[PDB]
Amino acid sequence: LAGNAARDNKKTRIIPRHLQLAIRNDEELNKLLGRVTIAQGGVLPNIQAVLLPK
Amino acid sequence: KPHRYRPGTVALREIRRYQKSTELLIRKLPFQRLVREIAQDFKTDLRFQSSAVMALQEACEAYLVGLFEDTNLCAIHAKRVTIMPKDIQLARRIRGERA
Amino acid sequence: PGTVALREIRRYQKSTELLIRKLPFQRLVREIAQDFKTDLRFQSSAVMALQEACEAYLVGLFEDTNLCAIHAKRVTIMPKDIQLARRIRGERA
Amino acid sequence: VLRDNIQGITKPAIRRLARRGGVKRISGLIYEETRGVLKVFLENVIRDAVTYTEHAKRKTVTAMDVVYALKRQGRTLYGFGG
Amino acid sequence: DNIQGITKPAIRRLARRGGVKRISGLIYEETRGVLKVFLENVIRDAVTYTEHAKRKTVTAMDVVYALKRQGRTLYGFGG
DNA sequence: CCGGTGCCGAGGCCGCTCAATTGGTCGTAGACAGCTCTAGCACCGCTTAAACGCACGTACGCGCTGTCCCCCGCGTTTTAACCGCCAAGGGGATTACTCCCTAGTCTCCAGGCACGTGTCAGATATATACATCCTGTGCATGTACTCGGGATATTGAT
Repeated sequence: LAGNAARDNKKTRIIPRHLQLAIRNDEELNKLLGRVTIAQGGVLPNIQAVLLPK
Repeated sequence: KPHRYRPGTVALREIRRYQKSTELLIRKLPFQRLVREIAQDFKTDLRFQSSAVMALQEACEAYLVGLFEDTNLCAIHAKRVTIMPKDIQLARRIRGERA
Repeated sequence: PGTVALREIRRYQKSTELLIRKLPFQRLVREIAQDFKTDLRFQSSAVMALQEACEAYLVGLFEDTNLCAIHAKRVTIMPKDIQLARRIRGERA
Repeated sequence: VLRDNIQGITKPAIRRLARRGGVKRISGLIYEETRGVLKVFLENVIRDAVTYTEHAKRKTVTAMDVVYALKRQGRTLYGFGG
Repeated sequence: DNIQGITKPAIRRLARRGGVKRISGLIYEETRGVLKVFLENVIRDAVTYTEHAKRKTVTAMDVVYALKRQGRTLYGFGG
């Protein structure tokens, strides 16, 4: 999954960002790794529906 | 005369810009000085590894980001978009820290 | 009105018994456990511990739900509060 | 009648639990939702309690099994063994 | 006095990663409290681990062990 | 014409009169104290044997310590969408009543599986000689960060 994410990012080297994306996007891996934080991995992009403009 | 942006669009611009990158926000030197002074307040004449302080920084940033995400949920629950401290207190209490 | 409810509120916060009838809880537990494996037998203390833990969980959940409802300048609790409490505590999303 | 036993958790029981929690008013849509929540909890304990029964090659679920199952979920229970 | 080293734009940036549009002006002074308290626990452990090994330097593994005892696990620092 | 004055209407005081609350007494019954072995059994006393824990030097890097430069923070301005307050319509959760019904008690019955012991055998600790897989070191090069300039959006004001 990390390699798939890195390919989607159009780069051939896996960095912590790809691992973070792979963990968070997959439900089971996120459930397993719920209480762990990936160093310099950030957070998924998310905007609440009510916060969008008109 | 100069082109002015609406109040709120720059907010989402900054949201999108920061939610993609993964750099450290807090300036390194103030954080190091803060942790050094706290440590001396506990135990004087201490030495810190740079990796240790950067790991403290990353843990603190992750904690703050999660706290602010919960605060955002609390604020939206109250039919609002501005975050006030009562939202933070509610989140902190339900998580089970403060109370 | 609005004071007979507070009578209950004060009464139940002192007494310490099981607020769910035992037989329906036993039937529920047996039916839930049927899927994992057929033809099981249950220790009575196991059922009692299950019911005690579930009641404690529900009481804590409703405490947090009441805090959520008070936050939004309301007195009535709605599922919009339970979902928020579960989300921010960490059992969902 | 052929009725699911989740509805055996009667509405007055849920009201009693809520009143023990300290709530004045109860909307009408809580009653179906809470049962669902009560399902999920029992789906995360009995599942564990059966597994221990598997590992001991036993056929009767004991109180120690459920106490250990609750212990690993950060919900330790006192006074029922262990 | 160094808690003021956590400038206001830094708090704004941290909030912006979380996904919030508007920030009250009195949030910072309370938020600096949370940073003040959450950081006062890991150090409690971090120095204490250091004080068990007869050494007086806080290595990068003590903070990992503290955060693990508290329930927040991090990767990439020798965990 | 206006004004004194009686009649009536309303506001203020005081007090029971009565209906709902809560600590005190009676009483009986299953369950906390408390021997009684027992029982065998962990705990203690009394020995040695081996190793890990501890301290002394000593080599050797990774934290503190001093100097230039801009990038981010500070501070100001205006203004506008949001917060907070207020008010009214109405739905629905509340409260109380009668009626139904399955929880709760306990009694009786009985066969399934917890639970312990006894037997024995093969899976696993352990020691020694063999050897090769992983690890520190060294080094070529290329994927990726950075700078610069031209596409395509992407918002705001007429």
